[PDB]
Amino acid sequence: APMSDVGGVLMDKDAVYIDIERGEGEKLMTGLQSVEQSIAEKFDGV
Amino acid sequence: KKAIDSRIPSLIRNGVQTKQRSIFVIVGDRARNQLPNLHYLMMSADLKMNKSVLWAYKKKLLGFTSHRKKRENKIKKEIKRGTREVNEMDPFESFISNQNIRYVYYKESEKILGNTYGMCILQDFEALTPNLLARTIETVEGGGIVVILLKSMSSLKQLYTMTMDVHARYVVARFNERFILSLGSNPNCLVVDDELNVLPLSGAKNVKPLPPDELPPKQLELQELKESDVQPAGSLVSLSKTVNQAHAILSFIDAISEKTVALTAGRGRGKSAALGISIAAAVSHGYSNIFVTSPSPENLKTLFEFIFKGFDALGYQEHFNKAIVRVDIKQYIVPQDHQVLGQAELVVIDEAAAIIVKNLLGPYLVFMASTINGYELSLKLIQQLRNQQLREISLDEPIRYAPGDPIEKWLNKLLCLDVTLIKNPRFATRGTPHPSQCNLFVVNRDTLFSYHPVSENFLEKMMALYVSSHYKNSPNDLQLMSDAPAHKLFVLLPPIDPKDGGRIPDPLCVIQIALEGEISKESVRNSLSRGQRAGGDLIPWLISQQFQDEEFASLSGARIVRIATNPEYASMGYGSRAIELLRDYFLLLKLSEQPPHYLHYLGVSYGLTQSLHKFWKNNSFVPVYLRQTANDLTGEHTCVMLNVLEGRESNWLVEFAKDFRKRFLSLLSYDFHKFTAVQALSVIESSKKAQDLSDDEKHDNKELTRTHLDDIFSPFDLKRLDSYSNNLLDYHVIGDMIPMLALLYFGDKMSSVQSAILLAIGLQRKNIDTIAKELNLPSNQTIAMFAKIMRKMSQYFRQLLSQSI
RNA sequence: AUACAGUGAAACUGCGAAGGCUCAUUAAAUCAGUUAUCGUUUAUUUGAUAGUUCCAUGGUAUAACUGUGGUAA
RNA sequence: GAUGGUAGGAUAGUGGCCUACCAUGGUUUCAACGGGUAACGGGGAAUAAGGGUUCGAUUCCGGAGAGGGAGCCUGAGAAACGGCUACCACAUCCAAGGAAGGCAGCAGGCCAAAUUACCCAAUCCUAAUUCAGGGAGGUAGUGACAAUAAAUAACGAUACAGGGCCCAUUCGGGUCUUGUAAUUGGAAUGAGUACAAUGUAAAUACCUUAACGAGGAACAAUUGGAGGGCAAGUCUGGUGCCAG
Repeated sequence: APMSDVGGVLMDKDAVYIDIERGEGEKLMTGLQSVEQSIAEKFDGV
Repeated sequence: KKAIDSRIPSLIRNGVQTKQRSIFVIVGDRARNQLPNLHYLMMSADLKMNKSVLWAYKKKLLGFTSHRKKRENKIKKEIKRGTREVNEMDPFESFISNQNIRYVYYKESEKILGNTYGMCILQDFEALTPNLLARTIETVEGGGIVVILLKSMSSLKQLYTMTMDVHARYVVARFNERFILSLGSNPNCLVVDDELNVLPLSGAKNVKPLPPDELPPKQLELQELKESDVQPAGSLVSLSKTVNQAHAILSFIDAISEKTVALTAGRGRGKSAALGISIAAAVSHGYSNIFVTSPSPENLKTLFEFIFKGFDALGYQEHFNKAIVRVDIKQYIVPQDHQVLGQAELVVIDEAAAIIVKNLLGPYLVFMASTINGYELSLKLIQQLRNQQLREISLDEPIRYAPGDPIEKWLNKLLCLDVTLIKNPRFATRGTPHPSQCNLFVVNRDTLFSYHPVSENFLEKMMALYVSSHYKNSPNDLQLMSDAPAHKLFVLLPPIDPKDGGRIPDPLCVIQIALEGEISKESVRNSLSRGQRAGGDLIPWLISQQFQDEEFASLSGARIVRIATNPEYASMGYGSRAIELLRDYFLLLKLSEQPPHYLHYLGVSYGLTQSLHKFWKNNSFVPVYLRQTANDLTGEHTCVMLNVLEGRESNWLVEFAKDFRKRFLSLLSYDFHKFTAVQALSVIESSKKAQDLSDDEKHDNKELTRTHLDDIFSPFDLKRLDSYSNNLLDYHVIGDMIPMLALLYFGDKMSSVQSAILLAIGLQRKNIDTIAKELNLPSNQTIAMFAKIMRKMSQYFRQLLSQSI
């Protein structure tokens, strides 16, 4: 059954509508998600 | 209900649009219940898709049981309790109770080498061997998702190492850290919470690609051109893959159908279905080919070839371990071992498997030689192909389950399957100055395995060195050379003082099979209830059973390898070994100099290897004592395993010399049962054992000569009469076979022998007849060498008679 | 209520289910009554019904239970 | 083993019930032995009903069976609806290593595929019991075969007309308070809507029953038959205006 939510996965046009170390994961999803953009090299001056 | 992210569905969309695999790494506890959603997204991105799913785990499932009658009666008694209604299933229960899941342990990953899956669920992260990684991400196909679940210790390592360079704090493992950094580098991989949020540390930006295959259309065009008989039927049955594989099958068919002899050897990677092309060409060869064919695979390892043979036969016209017997209905084929079918090679066609080079030269002589060269040595086999046989050997490397994949690129980069044989030196004559210098530096393996770009390029050079034409090692051996406690390395590459650059002249991996350090590491690892890191000590601790070797620490060579240029490369390896003996005797940067002047308290230094001739010559330039071997035929090459161990320490010379003496005493008797190898190499081994005894002993293990009454009891008086009959008459077997055992024993005991007389003593020790051993070795003057052997026997009999009697 | 003391998942226990469909056609041999069993079995019901003793309390071995595990189960 | 005798075996014991030995018996025209069914029928097998005279209450058709024969086990009672072993076929899971039960079953259907809900309150049965229960058993619901008794109106007043009805082939004859979408009046209650209480383990239903409930009493029964009549209408025929 597309256009409906078989389980929880309701399919819109392009978006998907689903539903439902602790503080470490919550902080890495709150602030430190794309904070590791300029953290790749760590002075790797190759 | 909540919209998830603009990137995680779009990644699956463009992954199935470009037919590329993709990697999800999920953290958190409630992570099993989001594989329903990712499998639904993977199917609805493109219905025309494989449905099966792997659940590789190591010891125990997460929250379920994988037995549907068991969980069915469990949910039946849950109904009978009444905490849950009848027609109710949460999506994880529905996912495991409706989908097609194949369950494997992490140990038996070799059981699923052939089949194909749409999804792979790696359950545990902390133990992930790279051979298992290479076996699962290869079988995941182009619309595929490989998901990896995590643990709180890995979350601590993630929060640590996601800042710049820090690690986790207690054998420490860096392969999983190199894994985390590679997934941070990958564009087709990202890390997701248990709540379907995003950690953008691994491939942050991802756009939805635009809505829409020329090599596939060229494949269809050339396939239809070949279509417009039974040759086209075989071509369409084979070409389930790239036009490279189709062109290879067509060219092998053209060069091996009616031309009866060519030597065609198709070389390819782990993909592309080389065995599939062989088994799909088998039916065409049975049609337009001889009545007998000869396969040379491993025994009971011909799954894809036999499956494609039966599949193509059923396509065209058909109907102690396993069954590999020959069948026909309107043909013969046998998957045999090494060439015991020399007189049974009436088959005009033989197809061999990938690399035993001398056994390959023995088997491939008088028929059409098809050969499958899997990459998974090759240069030397191509040289032996060009050194003899209209060789039309050609094949290509386009993938089968993809056209090209960043997941395959990251897997090859992390598991280090990529190689490069470029020079990149200062000079070869200036590397000969390094061969005069014998200068070596340590590896600093933590900073080496920390994935940085130039460090990874030099580490790929080091891996190409450490597995360059080696003795068939593997990715689990790379993980042992990375993440073991008893390990070190040495890169004696450059002598020059130029700018940033260099090479790898010789890698050499040590293994501290110790007493103190190994006892410390083993008492540590007994809390983790595992551990096996003492091979060279434990072989002699049962064979020779010495408390001295129980108390002395030891370094053991895991591997050591140099370039494949010339004999100067063996000179470079000898200089590296001599520099290592000098090194034993006399974040972080990815080298060491002061630690190259540092070591441990080690007594013995040994290398364990197979009994090879050049390895024996290297062991003699090494001159490390040729200690106790084992003549059990290790079925890879059939080579006997010898562990030559020097003692380079304060006071161990009497122990090592007595061990060499016991090995020498055992070898002359053990050359009768299961050591019938050579004459010159046997003399070299006896000379190496006596050289070890002479170098180690001063006058301690100095044996007395053959005593009078004991020598009278060892022979007979009439046996010595027959010896005199050989001295003044013929040396026939009525007096030269009953006494020859004691003759060869006393000759190898203790007053000199020639080269022909030494081969005669070794020939009587090997107990072969006259026309075999001397005619194989010298191949000249058979009866004259037999008379010289009789004269040496007469001189020995005259010496023993004039000594005792 | 410092050797037991009420609720009580899961285990031993006492008992429960204490009598239900289809298929091939046996003429006092299937059946019903009756005579007898000092010719015989019998839980339960009922009435009855036990006489040998030289120079202050008897033994480890298993649960449930803990702990280490295997197996897809 | 036919008939009996003697002894043993096995039995819960009697017993040619089985075996050794021995004798050649035994039933029958005073019906042996054998032949079949309205033996889905009969025999009392039993209740009978205040008029049904072989319809009209029930026990039992014969023995088996728990996939198929075989062997074993348990118990006061068994060759167990609930056990095991081996053989042969069905048959599901499986990671292909192995673990099983029986569902090769019972319900249904060939323009009525829904029974499978509530109780031991009654009668019995088991029960340690002044307690527990019994898909024994009872209660209720969907699932019409127009078979069954009632309703869809009753009673007045006023007005205004002169015609209504019957017979007969014909002419005609015979007779008499009869009509009308005319007005109008207050009484009646029943279907329905509903208080309850009773009933019952409980609930339904029957029984009893306050409140409301009629004018198109629209709170709106059918089915079939006989005959007309009409247009600036349409069609056909042809000796105007007609015939069909």
